[PDB]
Amino acid sequence: FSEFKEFLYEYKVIPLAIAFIMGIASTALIKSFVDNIIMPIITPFVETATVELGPIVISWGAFLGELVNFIIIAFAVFIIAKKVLQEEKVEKKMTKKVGIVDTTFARVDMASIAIKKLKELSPNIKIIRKTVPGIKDLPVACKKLLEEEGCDIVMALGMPGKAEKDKVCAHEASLGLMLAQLMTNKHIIEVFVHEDEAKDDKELDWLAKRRAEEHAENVYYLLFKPEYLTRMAK
Amino acid sequence: FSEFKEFLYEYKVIPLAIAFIMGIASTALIKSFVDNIIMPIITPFVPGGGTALGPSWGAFLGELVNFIIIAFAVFIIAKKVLQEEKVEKKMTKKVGIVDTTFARVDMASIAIKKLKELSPNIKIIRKTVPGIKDLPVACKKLLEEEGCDIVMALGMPGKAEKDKVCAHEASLGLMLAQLMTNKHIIEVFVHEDEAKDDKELDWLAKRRAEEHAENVYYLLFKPEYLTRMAG
Amino acid sequence: FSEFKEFLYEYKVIPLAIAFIMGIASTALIKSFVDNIIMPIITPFVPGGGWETATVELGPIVISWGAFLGELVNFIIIAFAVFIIAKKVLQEEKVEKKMTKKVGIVDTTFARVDMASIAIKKLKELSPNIKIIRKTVPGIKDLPVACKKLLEEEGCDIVMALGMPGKAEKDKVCAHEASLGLMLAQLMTNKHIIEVFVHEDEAKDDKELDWLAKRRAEEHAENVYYLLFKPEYLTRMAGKG
Amino acid sequence: FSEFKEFLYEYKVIPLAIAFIMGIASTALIKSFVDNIIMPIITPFVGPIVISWGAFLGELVNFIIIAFAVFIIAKKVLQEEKVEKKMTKKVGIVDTTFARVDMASIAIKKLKELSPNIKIIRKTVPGIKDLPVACKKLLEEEGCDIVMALGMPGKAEKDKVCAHEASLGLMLAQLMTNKHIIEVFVHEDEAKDDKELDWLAKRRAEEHAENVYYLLFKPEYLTRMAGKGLRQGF
Amino acid sequence: FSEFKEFLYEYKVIPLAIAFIMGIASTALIKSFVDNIIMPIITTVELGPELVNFIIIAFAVFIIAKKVLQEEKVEKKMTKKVGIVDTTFARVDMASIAIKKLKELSPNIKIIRKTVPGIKDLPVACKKLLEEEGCDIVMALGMPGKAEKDKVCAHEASLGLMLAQLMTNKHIIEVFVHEDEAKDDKELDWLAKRRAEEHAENVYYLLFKPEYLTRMAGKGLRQGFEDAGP
Ligand SMILES: CCCCCCCCCO[C@@H]1O[C@H](CO)[C@@H](O)[C@H](O)[C@H]1O
Repeated sequence: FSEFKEFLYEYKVIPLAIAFIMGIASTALIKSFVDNIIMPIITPFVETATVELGPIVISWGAFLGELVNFIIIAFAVFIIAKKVLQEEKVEKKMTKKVGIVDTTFARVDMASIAIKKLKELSPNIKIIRKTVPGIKDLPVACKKLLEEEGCDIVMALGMPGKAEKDKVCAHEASLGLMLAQLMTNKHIIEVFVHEDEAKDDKELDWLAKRRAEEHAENVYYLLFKPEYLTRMAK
Repeated sequence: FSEFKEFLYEYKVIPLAIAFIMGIASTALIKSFVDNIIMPIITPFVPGGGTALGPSWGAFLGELVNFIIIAFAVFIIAKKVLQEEKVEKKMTKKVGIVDTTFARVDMASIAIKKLKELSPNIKIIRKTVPGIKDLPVACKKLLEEEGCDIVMALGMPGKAEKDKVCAHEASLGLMLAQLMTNKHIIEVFVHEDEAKDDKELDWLAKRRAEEHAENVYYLLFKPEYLTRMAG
Repeated sequence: FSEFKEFLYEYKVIPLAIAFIMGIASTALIKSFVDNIIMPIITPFVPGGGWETATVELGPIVISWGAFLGELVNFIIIAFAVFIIAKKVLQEEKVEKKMTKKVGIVDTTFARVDMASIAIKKLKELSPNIKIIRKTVPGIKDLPVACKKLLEEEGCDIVMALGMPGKAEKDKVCAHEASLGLMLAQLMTNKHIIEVFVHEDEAKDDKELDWLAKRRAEEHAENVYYLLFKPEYLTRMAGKG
Repeated sequence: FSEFKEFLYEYKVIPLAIAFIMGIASTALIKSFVDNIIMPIITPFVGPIVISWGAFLGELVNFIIIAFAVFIIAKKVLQEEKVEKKMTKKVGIVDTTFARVDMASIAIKKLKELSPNIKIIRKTVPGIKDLPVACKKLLEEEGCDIVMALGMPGKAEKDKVCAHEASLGLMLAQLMTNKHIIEVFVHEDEAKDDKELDWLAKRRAEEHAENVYYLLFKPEYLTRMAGKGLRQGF
Repeated sequence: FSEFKEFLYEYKVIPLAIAFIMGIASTALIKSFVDNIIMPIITTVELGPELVNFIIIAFAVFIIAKKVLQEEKVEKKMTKKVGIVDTTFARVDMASIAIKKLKELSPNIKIIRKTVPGIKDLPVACKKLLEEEGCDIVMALGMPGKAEKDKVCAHEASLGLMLAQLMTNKHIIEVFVHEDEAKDDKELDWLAKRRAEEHAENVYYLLFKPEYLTRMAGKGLRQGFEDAGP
């Protein structure tokens, strides 16, 4: 019996049942709105037709009549459909939550340097953070967010390594990044910063955080002010 | 209570309630289209006339056949409708062009010029992004939400024996996006290791931008052209 | 009006409404086949035996099944009859439809010598019941989407990748890049896709290359055919042919 | 007749027959809950300038009210649905046979260690070029709310391809389902002798086993570790 | 008219229609088994101060589902089809060496071959088998080409092979056997099949025998030239 609770969950039998009951309840519902409003009032009172075919066309005539009846039934339905549409196009637009994703592996915490330049430009940016150990483990992560919490765009916060060989990891992670993106439309902002881009510790420090902002920057534009970059089109 | 408004939204209880009820209206409708038309009169056709002791399968057989015709006729009608729709793909919808904030020479225009010319009937849309490495989730957005049945990929690569990865990196996301949804996004790359000075680069850049757009027209309306070109 | 009509489009509600109605037609349809043909014929208990009066007697009271069995077994008989017809129909469906049309051969705008024809020739020869669709493209880095559609939005149970890569130790990348698409292509859908690459480094002059290009397309087509029909040929061919 | 068994299998007519019947049982269930609980108390005892009018409208509101009941019931069923015992859960580790050091246990130790209620699950395979379908399955057909990439690399300038290859798929596998597949690679070109490799190995084995624990329950930790240090390894 | 027979197929309208009707049949049946059959013989706390009744009946149905699941589980188990795919570009038939060793480790492994001509192709095929026949695994016994340029192919194919697996929960045993691992013909030949069998070997295991591999652990097992210890 203690294995039984597994089928309900993996299969989630409850979710389907409910969703339809609102199907039946949610549709039987929208119906009387047209059945008991929309129609009797917006249709009462309102062809002169004799012709050249028959009577097997009287079949055609009967057909025409039926069509008209349906139309009375059906165009009302169409109208109701239209009415529903207007609400759905109503909602909220571009004043959303941007989440930023980070590395324990990397050296120079850049979660802030950006979180700042961004909250600044716009206070109403409910931010969300999540961290992973490996440069190569942000992906699942960033998506999860893009998939389960608006996170309507994100930043790739972290640093790569040294030596000729570790060049692979960047390529590799990035492929999966682009992918995460494509698996769901929403640019995940790659915030990469290779270490071989300095000559000491201090030099690199500046380089990261400075960068870490310029992007939290473009985040704004690709969020609320498109034209700008449009203009920044060298 | 201010919590309930959340369930209704996440699950979208309305989107289903509508779509299903529409079905009944949308099915009941077309039904009489045959129940009361193509049947009551197209009937004097094919009694058919005259397979496998004590014996009503037949009279029923005829009825079954009629129903098949009505069903088969419905299928035919559906096919016709599809074709009609598909004529809509004889008629056009539009180009799409995506641009960088990383580029050094704005192709965008050089291109848009050679596109409205060869064909005025082309309602262009522009959308930009910062990094080479992004184009895709965008390239895909247009193509996923807005028509744009083709899209020029406007961008410029970098230098150094090390920034050749970007090209490889991005190109894949491209075909990916491509193969994500049947749309030929022409990669409009222009590496910076293809010159000696500034002016030289410039000419090379915009010049190409056209050659592709050039083709963009072709892939659109004039396949044969490319056809003969082969090879 | 117009706006609404646009609204109607895009989502493809029509698809549902059609298929939806269709089920009703299709269902009510096959039913008639049983309600009046398969069943009003299949109903003597006989022949066949082995029903049960497994000492129905004083229990004091164990029964529930006998009646149920009778009624049930009676419904099973009807369901069972229906099932058989379905299988028969399926059998007919399989065995009948070798009627087949379409190969599909996509080409370059990049390449220097037209293969397509070289390949097309041998193809219809190997069998003239092949419906060929040629469709070209400009950059070698394109075919993918294309081949894809040919395999998705038309039958083309296969296709040829007649194409031509470039020179220089740098344009080697393209081949790689493209091949992948090709796979993604292939992998996106269960239709093999010969890759008709040839690189331009495989020679010392113009004429040499020319022979080489066409020579292959043919070879390929060759397999196309078996690959379409003659799996047995190749079956043996392992180990160098 | 020995051919019939095929149809029943290929189309799986049983699964539907069950799920379908289940729906009826599952729906009537949720119904009685409203029809007989949420309503028979939670809601009881609580001229026109006319035309078609005031009986029409009045019936419209009643018909609307019934929908509210249904909505309430739906809410109730959703609510009962718990966030209970999420996090706890099962780990599971995958291993190699193309490998040279059994890391498997190394981490296994550190793990049950920091937390005893972590039923672990093992399974293995031949080379590196495979693990994927494995991990996937696990992460897919059992909880394994994450898992590790326990496996060994290789040495010649050519076998480098292996990591690249497998991994691209790790990321896919991960992408393909929102779970962390912790990559536990240990390149053999990171040593000068046998014993040397050995340590670096099992040592690294614990270094992420550790991160599993955090990533499972301890999130804030990695948060804070943030930008600072921790290259899980040498 | 000669165009419609296409639609019925691409969509396979009938298979559904059938399955659909069967559902009603398949369901109504089991019903009588409970409505009519299991029930008529049969007949949490507090606050002083029908839903339970409904739940009782509902509960009863639930059990039936698990019984049915068990029943389904009884008819066939981890004892079937392999179905190897092989090369045509190949320099030596690998298929036989493992096909042999396979039937050995046990006869209950209906083998189902097939081949193709270019090394890159397989993927689709390999996929196809896994998907449209219960090849609950498969090999691929490839072979690559020479020169320091063709190496690309192996990568290319493999990643696809890789998705192949990824698209479907079934172990693809790539079997790549490069030709830069020899000095002459005969040498390579050996390396070749030899390796083939070894993989077959694991294949017996990966299917039924999982403990075997478990123990191997980090211990040696380096299929190839000369098994390299732990
Ligand atoms: C997309 C929204 C759907 C919500 C869930 C209800 C699914 C509607 C499917 O209809 C069913 O389709 C079958 C296929 O033809 C028919 O056999 C059957 O008669 C019909 O009932």
